[PDB]
Amino acid sequence: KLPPLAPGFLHLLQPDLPIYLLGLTQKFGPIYRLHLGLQDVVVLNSKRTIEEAMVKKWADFAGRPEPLTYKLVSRNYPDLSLGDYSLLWKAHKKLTRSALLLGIRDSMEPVVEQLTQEFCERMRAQPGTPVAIEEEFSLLTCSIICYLTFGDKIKDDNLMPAYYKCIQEVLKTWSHWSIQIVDVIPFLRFFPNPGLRRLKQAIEKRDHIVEMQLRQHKESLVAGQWRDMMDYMLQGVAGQLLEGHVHMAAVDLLIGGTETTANTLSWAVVFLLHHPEIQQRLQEELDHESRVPYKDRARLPLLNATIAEVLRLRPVVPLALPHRTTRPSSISGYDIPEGTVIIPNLQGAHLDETVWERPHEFWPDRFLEPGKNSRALAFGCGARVCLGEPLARLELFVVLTRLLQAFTLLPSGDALPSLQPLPHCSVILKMQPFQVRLQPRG
Ligand code: HEM
Ligand SMILES: CC(=O)[C@@]1(O)CC[C@H]2[C@@H]3CCC4=CC(=O)CC[C@]4(C)[C@H]3CC[C@@]21C
Repeated sequence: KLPPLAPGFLHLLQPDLPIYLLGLTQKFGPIYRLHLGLQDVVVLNSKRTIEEAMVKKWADFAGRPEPLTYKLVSRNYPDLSLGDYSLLWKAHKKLTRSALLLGIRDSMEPVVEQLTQEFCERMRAQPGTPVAIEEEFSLLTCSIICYLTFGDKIKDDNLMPAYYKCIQEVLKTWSHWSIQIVDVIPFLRFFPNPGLRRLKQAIEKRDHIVEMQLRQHKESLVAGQWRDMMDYMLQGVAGQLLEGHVHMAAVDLLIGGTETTANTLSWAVVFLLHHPEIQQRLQEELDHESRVPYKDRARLPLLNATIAEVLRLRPVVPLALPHRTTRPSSISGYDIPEGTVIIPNLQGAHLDETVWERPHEFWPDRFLEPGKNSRALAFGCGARVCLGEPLARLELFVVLTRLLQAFTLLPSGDALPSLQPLPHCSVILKMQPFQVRLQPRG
Protein backbone atom coordinates (compact mmCIF):
# COMPACT_ATOMS: atom_id res chain seq x y z
CA LYS A 1 0.00 0.00 0.00
CA LEU A 2 2.06 3.05 -1.31
CA PRO A 3 0.61 6.65 -1.08
CA PRO A 4 -1.62 7.48 -4.16
CA LEU A 5 0.27 8.49 -7.31
CA ALA A 6 -0.66 11.86 -8.77
CA PRO A 7 -0.65 11.86 -12.67
CA GLY A 8 1.68 14.11 -14.69
CA PHE A 9 5.37 14.88 -14.69
CA LEU A 10 7.37 18.13 -14.53
CA HIS A 11 4.91 19.59 -11.88
CA LEU A 12 7.92 21.68 -11.11
CA LEU A 13 6.93 24.14 -13.83
CA GLN A 14 3.97 25.30 -11.71
CA PRO A 15 4.43 28.74 -10.06
CA ASP A 16 3.63 28.70 -6.23
CA LEU A 17 4.74 25.13 -5.92
CA PRO A 18 3.55 24.83 -2.21
CA ILE A 19 0.10 26.21 -2.99
CA TYR A 20 -0.15 23.95 -6.13
CA LEU A 21 0.90 20.98 -3.96
CA LEU A 22 -1.93 21.86 -1.50
CA GLY A 23 -4.23 21.87 -4.58
CA LEU A 24 -3.54 18.21 -5.31
CA THR A 25 -4.84 17.21 -1.85
CA GLN A 26 -8.26 17.87 -3.49
CA LYS A 27 -8.19 14.46 -5.18
CA PHE A 28 -5.42 12.65 -3.31
CA GLY A 29 -5.46 13.63 0.38
CA PRO A 30 -2.68 14.92 2.65
CA ILE A 31 -0.17 12.23 1.51
CA TYR A 32 0.55 11.35 -2.13
CA ARG A 33 3.41 10.60 -4.54
CA LEU A 34 4.23 12.78 -7.48
CA HIS A 35 6.96 13.26 -10.09
CA LEU A 36 8.94 16.45 -9.55
CA GLY A 37 11.37 16.40 -12.43
CA LEU A 38 12.09 12.70 -13.07
CA GLN A 39 12.01 11.29 -9.56
CA ASP A 40 9.16 9.81 -7.63
CA VAL A 41 8.68 11.69 -4.28
CA VAL A 42 5.97 11.62 -1.51
CA VAL A 43 4.54 15.01 -0.30
CA LEU A 44 2.95 15.72 3.12
CA ASN A 45 0.39 18.56 3.26
CA SER A 46 -0.98 18.30 6.83
CA LYS A 47 0.17 18.94 10.35
CA ARG A 48 -0.93 15.35 11.30
CA THR A 49 1.12 13.65 8.50
CA ILE A 50 4.16 15.97 9.08
CA GLU A 51 4.19 15.42 12.90
CA GLU A 52 3.50 11.68 12.44
CA ALA A 53 6.60 11.46 10.18
CA MET A 54 8.95 13.95 11.85
CA VAL A 55 8.09 13.56 15.58
CA LYS A 56 6.43 10.15 16.04
CA LYS A 57 8.57 7.99 13.75
CA TRP A 58 11.50 10.27 14.73
CA ALA A 59 14.45 8.51 13.18
CA ASP A 60 12.55 6.98 10.17
CA PHE A 61 12.36 10.33 8.27
CA ALA A 62 15.35 12.26 9.67
CA GLY A 63 17.61 11.83 6.60
CA ARG A 64 18.59 14.01 3.59
CA PRO A 65 18.98 12.95 -0.06
CA GLU A 66 22.20 13.57 -2.00
CA PRO A 67 21.67 15.24 -5.44
CA LEU A 68 24.45 17.13 -7.27
CA THR A 69 24.43 20.44 -5.46
CA TYR A 70 24.53 18.72 -2.00
CA LYS A 71 27.83 17.13 -2.98
CA LEU A 72 28.95 20.28 -4.78
CA VAL A 73 28.50 22.57 -1.66
CA SER A 74 30.38 20.26 0.57
CA ARG A 75 33.25 18.84 -1.52
CA ASN A 76 35.80 19.73 1.26
CA TYR A 77 33.97 19.51 4.54
CA PRO A 78 30.73 17.89 5.79
CA ASP A 79 27.62 20.11 5.79
CA LEU A 80 25.07 19.99 8.67
CA SER A 81 21.90 21.18 6.94
CA LEU A 82 22.47 18.94 3.97
CA GLY A 83 24.06 16.08 5.93
CA ASP A 84 22.31 12.65 6.14
CA TYR A 85 21.26 11.37 9.56
CA SER A 86 24.14 9.53 11.33
CA LEU A 87 25.89 9.38 14.77
CA LEU A 88 28.49 11.88 13.54
CA TRP A 89 25.76 14.16 12.17
CA LYS A 90 23.92 14.04 15.56
CA ALA A 91 27.15 15.15 17.38
CA HIS A 92 27.57 17.79 14.64
CA LYS A 93 24.14 19.25 15.42
CA LYS A 94 24.56 18.97 19.20
CA LEU A 95 27.75 21.05 19.23
CA THR A 96 26.59 23.95 17.07
CA ARG A 97 23.20 23.89 18.87
CA SER A 98 25.08 24.14 22.20
CA ALA A 99 27.15 26.96 20.68
CA LEU A 100 23.94 28.93 19.97
CA LEU A 101 22.42 28.14 23.31
CA LEU A 102 25.25 28.11 25.87
CA GLY A 103 28.10 29.69 23.95
CA ILE A 104 26.42 33.02 23.29
CA ARG A 105 24.03 32.76 26.31
CA ASP A 106 25.21 35.97 27.91
CA SER A 107 25.76 37.98 24.69
CA MET A 108 22.93 36.94 22.28
CA GLU A 109 20.31 39.16 23.93
CA PRO A 110 22.54 42.39 24.12
CA VAL A 111 24.02 41.91 20.54
CA VAL A 112 20.54 41.75 19.08
CA GLU A 113 19.33 44.79 21.17
CA GLN A 114 22.33 46.95 20.24
CA LEU A 115 22.37 46.18 16.52
CA THR A 116 18.63 46.77 16.00
CA GLN A 117 19.11 49.99 18.07
CA GLU A 118 21.53 51.24 15.46
CA PHE A 119 19.06 50.03 12.74
CA CYS A 120 16.37 52.32 14.16
CA GLU A 121 18.74 55.25 14.29
CA ARG A 122 19.72 54.71 10.60
CA MET A 123 16.00 54.69 9.87
CA ARG A 124 15.90 58.00 11.69
CA ALA A 125 18.17 59.69 9.15
CA GLN A 126 15.53 59.97 6.45
CA PRO A 127 12.22 60.67 8.23
CA GLY A 128 9.76 60.82 5.32
CA THR A 129 11.66 58.86 2.78
CA PRO A 130 10.31 55.64 1.35
CA VAL A 131 12.75 52.91 2.42
CA ALA A 132 13.71 49.69 0.69
CA ILE A 133 13.36 47.89 3.95
CA GLU A 134 14.10 44.44 2.59
CA GLU A 135 17.80 45.26 2.21
CA GLU A 136 17.94 47.01 5.57
CA PHE A 137 16.50 43.92 7.41
CA SER A 138 18.95 41.83 5.38
CA LEU A 139 21.95 43.88 6.56
CA LEU A 140 20.64 43.78 10.18
CA THR A 141 20.13 40.04 10.48
CA CYS A 142 23.33 39.39 8.57
CA SER A 143 25.27 41.65 10.96
CA ILE A 144 23.62 39.96 13.99
CA ILE A 145 24.57 36.41 12.82
CA CYS A 146 28.07 37.62 11.89
CA TYR A 147 28.76 39.23 15.27
CA LEU A 148 27.41 36.17 17.15
CA THR A 149 29.39 33.68 15.00
CA PHE A 150 32.63 35.67 14.50
CA GLY A 151 32.98 38.36 17.25
CA ASP A 152 34.42 41.92 17.45
CA LYS A 153 36.76 41.52 14.44
CA ILE A 154 33.70 42.24 12.16
CA LYS A 155 33.40 45.93 13.22
CA ASP A 156 37.08 46.58 13.40
CA ASP A 157 38.44 45.30 10.09
CA ASN A 158 35.09 46.46 8.68
CA LEU A 159 34.12 43.08 7.33
CA MET A 160 30.29 43.54 7.10
CA PRO A 161 30.18 44.90 3.56
CA ALA A 162 32.25 42.05 2.10
CA TYR A 163 30.55 39.32 4.19
CA TYR A 164 27.00 40.38 3.39
CA LYS A 165 27.91 40.52 -0.30
CA CYS A 166 29.34 36.98 -0.03
CA ILE A 167 26.52 35.45 2.04
CA GLN A 168 24.00 36.88 -0.47
CA GLU A 169 25.88 35.60 -3.57
CA VAL A 170 26.05 32.10 -2.18
CA LEU A 171 22.29 31.66 -1.49
CA LYS A 172 21.13 33.63 -4.49
CA THR A 173 23.13 31.50 -6.97
CA TRP A 174 22.21 28.16 -5.28
CA SER A 175 18.44 28.77 -5.16
CA HIS A 176 18.17 29.99 -8.75
CA TRP A 177 16.54 27.62 -11.42
CA SER A 178 19.89 27.17 -13.38
CA ILE A 179 21.38 25.47 -10.31
CA GLN A 180 18.28 23.76 -8.85
CA ILE A 181 17.25 22.08 -12.11
CA VAL A 182 20.35 19.90 -11.89
CA ASP A 183 19.12 18.26 -8.65
CA VAL A 184 15.91 17.08 -10.35
CA ILE A 185 17.09 16.43 -13.89
CA PRO A 186 20.57 14.96 -13.14
CA PHE A 187 21.49 14.35 -16.87
CA LEU A 188 21.63 18.15 -17.32
CA ARG A 189 25.05 18.00 -15.45
CA PHE A 190 26.75 16.91 -18.70
CA PHE A 191 25.45 19.93 -20.65
CA PRO A 192 27.53 23.15 -19.88
CA ASN A 193 26.20 25.41 -17.04
CA PRO A 194 27.23 29.01 -16.24
CA GLY A 195 25.44 29.16 -12.90
CA LEU A 196 27.27 26.19 -11.44
CA ARG A 197 30.58 28.06 -12.13
CA ARG A 198 28.97 31.26 -10.67
CA LEU A 199 28.24 28.98 -7.63
CA LYS A 200 31.78 27.51 -7.35
CA GLN A 201 33.16 31.08 -7.28
CA ALA A 202 30.75 31.85 -4.40
CA ILE A 203 31.67 28.62 -2.52
CA GLU A 204 35.40 29.59 -2.95
CA LYS A 205 34.79 33.09 -1.58
CA ARG A 206 32.72 31.85 1.37
CA ASP A 207 35.33 29.21 2.19
CA HIS A 208 38.09 31.80 2.15
CA ILE A 209 36.03 33.99 4.53
CA VAL A 210 35.31 31.19 7.07
CA GLU A 211 38.79 29.72 7.00
CA MET A 212 40.56 33.08 7.64
CA GLN A 213 38.10 33.62 10.49
CA LEU A 214 38.82 30.13 11.80
CA ARG A 215 42.64 30.74 11.90
CA GLN A 216 42.20 34.09 13.62
CA HIS A 217 40.01 32.59 16.37
CA LYS A 218 42.33 29.60 16.92
CA GLU A 219 45.38 31.83 17.38
CA SER A 220 43.70 34.20 19.83
CA LEU A 221 41.46 31.68 21.73
CA VAL A 222 41.54 31.14 25.59
CA ALA A 223 41.24 27.56 26.81
CA GLY A 224 38.36 28.03 29.26
CA GLN A 225 36.55 31.09 27.92
CA TRP A 226 34.49 31.77 24.71
CA ARG A 227 33.86 35.12 22.99
CA ASP A 228 31.44 33.88 20.20
CA MET A 229 30.05 30.72 18.51
CA MET A 230 33.23 29.74 16.65
CA ASP A 231 35.21 30.05 20.00
CA TYR A 232 32.79 27.55 21.57
CA MET A 233 32.79 25.19 18.57
CA LEU A 234 36.56 25.16 18.14
CA GLN A 235 36.90 24.20 21.80
CA GLY A 236 34.44 21.25 21.52
CA VAL A 237 36.38 19.68 18.64
CA ALA A 238 39.23 17.15 18.37
CA GLY A 239 34.85 9.64 12.78
CA GLN A 240 35.58 12.28 15.49
CA LEU A 241 34.24 15.87 15.20
CA LEU A 242 36.85 17.85 13.24
CA GLU A 243 37.61 21.53 12.54
CA GLY A 244 35.94 20.92 9.10
CA HIS A 245 32.65 20.43 11.00
CA VAL A 246 33.06 23.84 12.70
CA HIS A 247 33.78 25.39 9.29
CA MET A 248 30.52 24.19 7.80
CA ALA A 249 28.45 24.83 10.94
CA ALA A 250 29.52 28.50 10.53
CA VAL A 251 28.57 28.38 6.81
CA ASP A 252 25.14 27.06 7.83
CA LEU A 253 24.75 29.68 10.52
CA LEU A 254 25.67 32.51 8.15
CA ILE A 255 23.64 31.51 5.09
CA GLY A 256 20.80 29.99 7.10
CA GLY A 257 20.42 33.02 9.36
CA THR A 258 20.18 36.09 7.14
CA GLU A 259 17.48 35.78 4.48
CA THR A 260 15.10 33.60 6.50
CA THR A 261 14.61 35.86 9.47
CA ALA A 262 14.98 39.09 7.37
CA ASN A 263 12.21 38.14 4.97
CA THR A 264 9.92 37.08 7.80
CA LEU A 265 10.47 40.64 9.12
CA SER A 266 9.71 42.11 5.67
CA TRP A 267 6.46 40.06 5.43
CA ALA A 268 5.38 41.35 8.88
CA VAL A 269 5.76 44.93 7.58
CA VAL A 270 3.59 44.25 4.51
CA PHE A 271 0.91 42.62 6.71
CA LEU A 272 0.87 45.66 9.05
CA LEU A 273 0.60 47.97 6.00
CA HIS A 274 -2.52 46.03 5.04
CA HIS A 275 -3.81 45.95 8.68
CA PRO A 276 -3.43 49.39 10.32
CA GLU A 277 -6.08 48.50 12.95
CA ILE A 278 -3.58 45.88 14.21
CA GLN A 279 -0.66 48.29 14.06
CA GLN A 280 -2.44 50.76 16.36
CA ARG A 281 -3.50 47.95 18.70
CA LEU A 282 0.13 46.72 18.85
CA GLN A 283 1.41 50.21 19.40
CA GLU A 284 -1.12 50.87 22.17
CA GLU A 285 -0.13 47.51 23.78
CA LEU A 286 3.54 48.61 23.67
CA ASP A 287 2.62 52.01 25.15
CA HIS A 288 0.92 50.25 28.03
CA GLU A 289 4.30 48.52 28.97
CA SER A 290 12.06 52.23 27.60
CA ARG A 291 12.50 49.01 25.59
CA VAL A 292 10.70 45.72 26.26
CA PRO A 293 13.33 42.94 27.13
CA TYR A 294 12.80 39.48 25.73
CA LYS A 295 12.32 38.21 29.31
CA ASP A 296 9.08 40.26 29.32
CA ARG A 297 7.52 38.53 26.28
CA ALA A 298 4.20 37.57 28.08
CA ARG A 299 3.57 41.23 28.69
CA LEU A 300 2.90 41.71 24.92
CA PRO A 301 0.37 38.90 24.01
CA LEU A 302 -0.99 40.44 20.77
CA LEU A 303 2.54 41.09 19.50
CA ASN A 304 3.43 37.43 19.97
CA ALA A 305 0.19 36.35 18.29
CA THR A 306 0.96 38.70 15.38
CA ILE A 307 4.40 37.13 14.98
CA ALA A 308 2.80 33.61 15.15
CA GLU A 309 0.43 34.63 12.37
CA VAL A 310 3.19 35.95 10.07
CA LEU A 311 4.93 32.56 10.53
CA ARG A 312 1.68 30.64 9.85
CA LEU A 313 0.51 32.45 6.80
CA ARG A 314 3.96 33.13 5.27
CA PRO A 315 6.62 30.61 6.34
CA VAL A 316 9.86 31.70 4.74
CA VAL A 317 11.01 28.14 4.18
CA PRO A 318 7.72 26.93 2.78
CA LEU A 319 8.74 23.41 1.77
CA ALA A 320 11.30 22.94 4.57
CA LEU A 321 14.25 20.87 3.16
CA PRO A 322 13.86 17.49 1.46
CA HIS A 323 13.78 14.53 3.82
CA ARG A 324 14.96 10.97 3.11
CA THR A 325 13.51 7.73 4.50
CA THR A 326 16.25 6.09 6.67
CA ARG A 327 14.60 2.64 7.12
CA PRO A 328 11.43 1.11 5.64
CA SER A 329 8.51 2.76 7.48
CA SER A 330 4.90 4.10 7.20
CA ILE A 331 2.97 7.40 7.35
CA SER A 332 -0.81 7.51 7.61
CA GLY A 333 -1.07 3.74 6.94
CA TYR A 334 0.84 3.87 3.70
CA ASP A 335 4.03 1.93 3.24
CA ILE A 336 6.99 4.31 2.89
CA PRO A 337 9.98 2.40 1.27
CA GLU A 338 13.59 3.24 2.25
CA GLY A 339 15.29 6.10 0.54
CA THR A 340 12.07 7.79 -0.73
CA VAL A 341 12.27 11.49 -0.62
CA ILE A 342 9.68 13.37 1.50
CA ILE A 343 8.57 16.96 0.84
CA PRO A 344 7.04 18.55 4.08
CA ASN A 345 4.70 21.22 2.71
CA LEU A 346 4.57 23.69 5.56
CA GLN A 347 2.85 26.55 3.70
CA GLY A 348 0.17 24.10 2.52
CA ALA A 349 -0.28 22.56 5.95
CA HIS A 350 -0.82 26.04 7.55
CA LEU A 351 -3.63 26.74 5.07
CA ASP A 352 -5.72 23.78 6.47
CA GLU A 353 -9.33 24.69 7.36
CA THR A 354 -9.50 21.55 9.61
CA VAL A 355 -6.95 23.12 11.89
CA TRP A 356 -7.17 26.88 11.25
CA GLU A 357 -10.63 28.19 10.43
CA ARG A 358 -10.68 31.08 7.95
CA PRO A 359 -7.12 29.86 7.07
CA HIS A 360 -6.39 32.45 4.34
CA GLU A 361 -6.97 35.45 6.57
CA PHE A 362 -4.33 37.35 8.55
CA TRP A 363 -6.15 37.10 11.85
CA PRO A 364 -3.76 37.41 14.91
CA ASP A 365 -6.57 37.20 17.42
CA ARG A 366 -6.88 33.63 16.23
CA PHE A 367 -3.94 32.68 18.45
CA LEU A 368 -5.44 34.39 21.50
CA GLU A 369 -6.69 32.25 24.39
CA PRO A 370 -10.38 31.38 24.03
CA GLY A 371 -10.41 28.23 21.92
CA LYS A 372 -6.83 28.69 20.78
CA ASN A 373 -6.02 26.56 17.77
CA SER A 374 -3.02 24.34 17.26
CA ARG A 375 0.48 25.67 16.93
CA ALA A 376 1.86 26.12 13.41
CA LEU A 377 5.32 24.80 12.58
CA ALA A 378 7.20 27.29 10.36
CA PHE A 379 10.50 26.05 11.79
CA GLY A 380 9.56 22.44 11.02
CA CYS A 381 9.76 19.68 13.63
CA GLY A 382 11.63 16.61 14.79
CA ALA A 383 15.34 15.90 14.35
CA ARG A 384 15.57 18.43 11.56
CA VAL A 385 14.10 21.47 13.44
CA CYS A 386 15.51 24.79 12.47
CA LEU A 387 18.92 25.12 14.25
CA GLY A 388 18.67 28.91 14.77
CA GLU A 389 15.02 29.01 15.89
CA PRO A 390 15.88 30.56 19.33
CA LEU A 391 17.99 33.25 17.63
CA ALA A 392 15.23 33.87 15.09
CA ARG A 393 12.38 34.22 17.66
CA LEU A 394 14.48 36.70 19.63
CA GLU A 395 15.45 38.68 16.49
CA LEU A 396 11.68 38.79 15.45
CA PHE A 397 10.58 40.10 18.87
CA VAL A 398 13.28 42.76 19.45
CA VAL A 399 13.15 44.16 15.87
CA LEU A 400 9.35 44.47 15.49
CA THR A 401 9.06 45.66 19.10
CA ARG A 402 11.45 48.57 18.53
CA LEU A 403 10.28 49.42 15.01
CA LEU A 404 6.66 49.74 16.25
CA GLN A 405 7.26 51.81 19.39
CA ALA A 406 9.68 54.20 17.58
CA PHE A 407 7.87 54.43 14.20
CA THR A 408 4.56 54.22 12.34
CA LEU A 409 4.51 52.22 9.08
CA LEU A 410 2.93 54.04 6.10
CA PRO A 411 2.66 52.73 2.52
CA SER A 412 5.36 53.66 -0.08
CA GLY A 413 2.95 55.74 -2.16
CA ASP A 414 -0.67 55.31 -3.26
CA ALA A 415 -1.17 51.50 -3.45
CA LEU A 416 -0.39 48.85 -0.84
CA PRO A 417 2.45 46.39 -1.54
CA SER A 418 1.53 43.19 -3.25
CA LEU A 419 0.92 40.45 -0.76
CA GLN A 420 1.36 37.66 -3.39
CA PRO A 421 4.74 35.87 -3.08
CA LEU A 422 7.23 35.71 -5.97
CA PRO A 423 6.05 32.82 -8.17
CA HIS A 424 8.97 30.68 -9.11
CA CYS A 425 10.94 31.22 -5.98
CA SER A 426 10.55 28.33 -3.67
CA VAL A 427 13.48 27.70 -1.28
CA ILE A 428 12.95 31.13 0.26
CA LEU A 429 9.51 32.64 0.18
CA LYS A 430 10.23 36.20 -1.02
CA MET A 431 7.76 39.02 -1.57
CA GLN A 432 7.60 41.43 -4.53
CA PRO A 433 10.03 44.36 -3.94
CA PHE A 434 8.53 47.18 -1.86
CA GLN A 435 9.19 50.42 -0.08
CA VAL A 436 7.79 51.65 3.24
CA ARG A 437 7.61 54.96 5.03
CA LEU A 438 8.75 55.18 8.64
CA GLN A 439 7.41 58.07 10.62
CA PRO A 440 8.02 58.67 14.31
CA ARG A 441 6.32 58.04 16.56
CA GLY A 442 4.33 54.87 17.51
C1 HEM B 1 11.88 32.99 10.73
C2 HEM B 1 13.08 32.43 10.64
C3 HEM B 1 13.35 31.02 10.24
C4 HEM B 1 12.49 30.05 9.75
C5 HEM B 1 11.02 30.17 9.46
C6 HEM B 1 13.30 28.93 9.56
C7 HEM B 1 12.78 27.66 9.03
C8 HEM B 1 13.58 26.43 8.82
C9 HEM B 1 13.03 25.28 8.31
C10 HEM B 1 11.58 25.11 7.92
C11 HEM B 1 14.08 24.36 8.25
C12 HEM B 1 14.05 22.92 7.74
C13 HEM B 1 13.25 21.93 8.59
C14 HEM B 1 13.28 20.51 8.04
O1 HEM B 1 14.24 20.13 7.33
O2 HEM B 1 12.32 19.75 8.30
C15 HEM B 1 15.16 25.06 8.74
C16 HEM B 1 16.47 24.46 8.85
C17 HEM B 1 17.64 25.14 9.36
N1 HEM B 1 17.69 26.39 9.76
FE1 HEM B 1 16.18 27.74 9.83
N2 HEM B 1 14.61 29.11 9.91
C18 HEM B 1 14.66 30.37 10.35
C19 HEM B 1 15.86 31.00 10.86
C20 HEM B 1 17.18 30.38 10.97
C21 HEM B 1 18.28 31.03 11.50
C22 HEM B 1 18.27 32.46 11.99
C23 HEM B 1 19.31 30.10 11.43
C24 HEM B 1 20.75 30.16 11.85
C25 HEM B 1 21.29 31.17 12.49
C26 HEM B 1 18.74 28.98 10.85
C27 HEM B 1 19.49 27.76 10.65
C28 HEM B 1 18.94 26.56 10.11
C29 HEM B 1 19.82 25.43 9.93
C30 HEM B 1 21.28 25.30 10.23
C31 HEM B 1 18.91 24.44 9.42
C32 HEM B 1 19.22 23.03 9.03
C33 HEM B 1 19.03 22.11 10.24
C34 HEM B 1 19.02 20.64 9.85
O3 HEM B 1 19.13 20.31 8.67
O4 HEM B 1 18.72 19.79 10.70
N3 HEM B 1 17.45 29.15 10.56
N4 HEM B 1 14.89 26.30 9.11
C1 LIG C 1 16.40 27.56 5.55
C2 LIG C 1 17.33 26.82 4.90
O1 LIG C 1 16.97 25.88 4.25
C3 LIG C 1 18.82 27.15 4.95
O2 LIG C 1 18.88 28.57 4.93
C4 LIG C 1 19.46 26.61 6.24
C5 LIG C 1 20.85 26.12 5.87
C6 LIG C 1 21.05 26.70 4.48
C7 LIG C 1 22.21 26.17 3.63
C8 LIG C 1 23.54 26.20 4.38
C9 LIG C 1 24.74 25.82 3.53
C10 LIG C 1 24.65 26.12 2.05
C11 LIG C 1 25.84 26.21 1.42
C12 LIG C 1 25.93 26.84 0.08
O3 LIG C 1 27.01 27.14 -0.35
C13 LIG C 1 24.71 27.09 -0.78
C14 LIG C 1 23.49 27.31 0.13
C15 LIG C 1 23.33 26.33 1.32
C16 LIG C 1 22.91 24.94 0.84
C17 LIG C 1 22.30 26.95 2.29
C18 LIG C 1 20.95 27.34 1.64
C19 LIG C 1 19.74 27.59 2.57
C20 LIG C 1 19.70 26.66 3.77
C21 LIG C 1 19.36 25.24 3.28
